[PDB]
Amino acid sequence: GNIRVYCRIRPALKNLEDTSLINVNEFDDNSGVQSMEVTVHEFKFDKIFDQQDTNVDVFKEVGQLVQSSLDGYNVCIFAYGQTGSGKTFTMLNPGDGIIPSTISHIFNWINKLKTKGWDYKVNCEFIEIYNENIVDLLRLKHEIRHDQETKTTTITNVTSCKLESEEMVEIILKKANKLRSTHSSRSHSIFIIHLSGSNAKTGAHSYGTLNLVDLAGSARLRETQNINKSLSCLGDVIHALGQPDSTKRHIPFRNSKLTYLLQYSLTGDSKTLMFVNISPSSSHINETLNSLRFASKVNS
Amino acid sequence: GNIRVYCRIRPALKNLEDTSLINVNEFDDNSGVQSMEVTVHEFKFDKIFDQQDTNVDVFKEVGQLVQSSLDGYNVCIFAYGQTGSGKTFTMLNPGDGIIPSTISHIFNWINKLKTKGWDYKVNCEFIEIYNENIVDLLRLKHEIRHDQETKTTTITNVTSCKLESEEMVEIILKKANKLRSTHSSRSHSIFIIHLSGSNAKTGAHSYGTLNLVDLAGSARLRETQNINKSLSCLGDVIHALGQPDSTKRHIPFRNSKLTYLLQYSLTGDSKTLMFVNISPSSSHINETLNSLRFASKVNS
Ligand SMILES: Nc1ncnc2c1ncn2[C@@H]1O[C@H](COP(=O)(O)OP(=O)(O)O)[C@@H](O)[C@H]1O
Ligand SMILES: Nc1ncnc2c1ncn2[C@@H]1O[C@H](COP(=O)(O)OP(=O)(O)O)[C@@H](O)[C@H]1O
Ligand SMILES: [Mg+2]
Ligand SMILES: [Mg+2]
Repeated sequence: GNIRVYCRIRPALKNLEDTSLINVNEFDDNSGVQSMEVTVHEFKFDKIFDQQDTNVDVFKEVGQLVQSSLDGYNVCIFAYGQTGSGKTFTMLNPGDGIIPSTISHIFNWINKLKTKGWDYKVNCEFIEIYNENIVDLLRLKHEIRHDQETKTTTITNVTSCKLESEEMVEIILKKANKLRSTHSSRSHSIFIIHLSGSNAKTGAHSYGTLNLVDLAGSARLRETQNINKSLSCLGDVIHALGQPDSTKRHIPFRNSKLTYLLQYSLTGDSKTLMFVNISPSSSHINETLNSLRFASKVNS
Repeated sequence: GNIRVYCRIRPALKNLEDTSLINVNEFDDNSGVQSMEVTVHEFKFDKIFDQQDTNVDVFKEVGQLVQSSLDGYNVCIFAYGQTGSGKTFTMLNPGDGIIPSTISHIFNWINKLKTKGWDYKVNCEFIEIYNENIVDLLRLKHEIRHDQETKTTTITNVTSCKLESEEMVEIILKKANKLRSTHSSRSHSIFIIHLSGSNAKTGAHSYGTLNLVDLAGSARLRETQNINKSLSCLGDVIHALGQPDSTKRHIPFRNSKLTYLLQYSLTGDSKTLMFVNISPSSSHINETLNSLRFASKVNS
């Protein structure tokens, strides 16, 4: 049930961006942290990624927990931060992004698990939380329907694609990126993978979920009060969960369609990862401090 | 593993159609049959339906076996016969058709089963076999993939919709009819319902399938040699199955993408129903004799 938070700077661009006050301190693998100072403000996520680090680098860290799902664990990955800061890239960049890398890492792990009596079934769903209203990105009423027993969570009338072939993954993925690149800015996209694997050998029925979330523009209709509502809620929910006496603390899971949606892949034995995508361009140090300040506090 | 065949006349129309040589003999519930003579040729399905009988009438007979799926049984329903003879009506006529009536009858049976500790899960798929090439009517590679163990049968990359709400059934159904009414003539549409219901009480895991098939125009590209290929194959497969020493007889299930597709919901403990939709218009007595002759022989 561990929470981790990583910062993630990206390289400047040609539209805007200059210099850099974003001093990324060297990763201190003793305290296990990794500070960084903006100008001077201090922050220290669970590992920082400067523009130099690539998706592969980023996923090599993550890959670790994401394979837990195959262990029936649940996982949440969040790409938070002002718009244009990279959230969709980190998540869906073709071949590279966390989602593409997850379906792969997971895929490979299974092929190699089959050989161990095991065997897995995989289906997923892609939806989006725009204005607290779930939309089915893979295709009405879509209400989060929980199962207090299995601790599962469905969503009514939501397309759930069987990730059977890589051709599918290809389509879905392709489609997912055409969708979140350049709306996608003012919403929360969510890729959900359901690892359901039996195993004749030990009959160890195993189920687990991964929720790869691309939060909406934390940047500074009235979906605006909304985005700040969800994002802030998530903040409070993560925080509250990453709190010592929290098992006994009252978390407002239902105070937002998102958190409520992933409340099960957010509790008990769950894995949550917050990615604070920030830009190095001094022309965003204002909205950047905010992002680093979101995580910094949320991670306690 | 019983096979039944019903004829099904429909009322004439304004485009064509006159009189009637289609003498429908009275249902003889002793021999259990029901002859009928065309002019004089004799035929005797498992019950005939003249234009007077409605979808409700037709389904009240069928409804019987279709509830078997809830008993883990598998079912196949075929609407065969020259084009314009009613196949799509019998199957998808709004609210009335066999498919709409099945999702209902099944739906009601479950609500009433839940109350008996039971509980069911339902998903379906709608695809079409046009030119031996499976198309996903609910949305690449679609290969029939069998499971010699569970006796199940998937179809790669094929959309499988969770029949969760009646809103969905509504959409799917609506969409299904826009699709097969006035192409749909030169193909085989197939609605597949998967009744998967556990039950905490007796933990009796139960799975069953229903395949509601709208065969292509048996009427008299080169999809033509194809349609005659599939239809004829199905003929031979039904026949061969409805044969005494058939358990020991070699059935060419794979000699057609359709039969091969439903080979499991066609054998062992399966329920197959053939519907020979014919017109009363003397202006089709030629292509009609053929239909009645298809069933007549196939049913032995
Ligand atoms: N890690 C990265 N490496 C290279 N370019 C990046 C990276 N992250 C973001 N970008 C670029 O920044 C721009 C913003 O894209 P996007 O990921 O959608 O940002 P955001 O999701 O924050 O709005 C894109 O042109 C993208 O290619
Ligand atoms: N049982 C029936 N009652 C009333 N009309 C029918 C019936 N069966 C078919 N029809 C009519 O016949 C026409 C042919 O429709 P369709 O069912 O698609 O036939 P087919 O599937 O054989 O091509 C339609 O206009 C339909 O409404
Ligand atoms: Mg974006
Ligand atoms: Mg038709």
